[PDB]
Amino acid sequence: ASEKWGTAKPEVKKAMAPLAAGAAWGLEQWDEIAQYTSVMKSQSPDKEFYDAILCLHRNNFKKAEVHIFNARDLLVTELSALVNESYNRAYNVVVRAQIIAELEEIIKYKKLPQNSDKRLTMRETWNTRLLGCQKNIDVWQRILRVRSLVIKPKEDAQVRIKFANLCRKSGRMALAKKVLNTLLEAKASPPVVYAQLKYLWATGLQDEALKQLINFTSRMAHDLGLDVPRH
Repeated sequence: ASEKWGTAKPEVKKAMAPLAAGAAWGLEQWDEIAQYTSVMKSQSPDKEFYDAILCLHRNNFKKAEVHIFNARDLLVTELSALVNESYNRAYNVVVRAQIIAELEEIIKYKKLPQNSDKRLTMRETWNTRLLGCQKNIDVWQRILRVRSLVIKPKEDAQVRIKFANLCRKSGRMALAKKVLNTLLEAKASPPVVYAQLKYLWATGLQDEALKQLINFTSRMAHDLGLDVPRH
């Protein structure tokens, strides 16, 4: 996408804008997202979603609420239209409503005073909601990226491996690499190490895994003892 502006007439520009904005968010630089949202169309729920994303990144707490309320105003007509059919048809509406009401309490999480007391009863809400939602790779990675936009994956690594393992059971490669490289990025985090202990055999590199797993078991045994409580 770094090579379409010369013949990019304005309607094709507006066509390509949301995909390029999503690509820019995925590659995790935000300055160009301003330009792609500037060339983005006047009224589109993808634009309100991405605008809420950039507003969260630049952590305003004044007009992000106004924009997200405008999105609340736009959604209601299609909610009314898409309620009389089956729940299997309405599940897309359900999940987009879930994520868009998830990011408002994401915004609420940015409170000032101490940020060190509500961890006991509020971090696990997303975990329970995620486990309640059925296993789809696409929506799982989408809301995982949304969560990681505000929370540190290294300290959030208690569910990243639970993403990676079922990604492998689904049987896709690119997302598996894109998860395991970030999970790895020394000589710690034994579950994080065990992730690619599983994934190298999942690829089929077994002969090199032969001595590796034996050595790994050897120095876990040496760490624990040759022959805090929960930890």
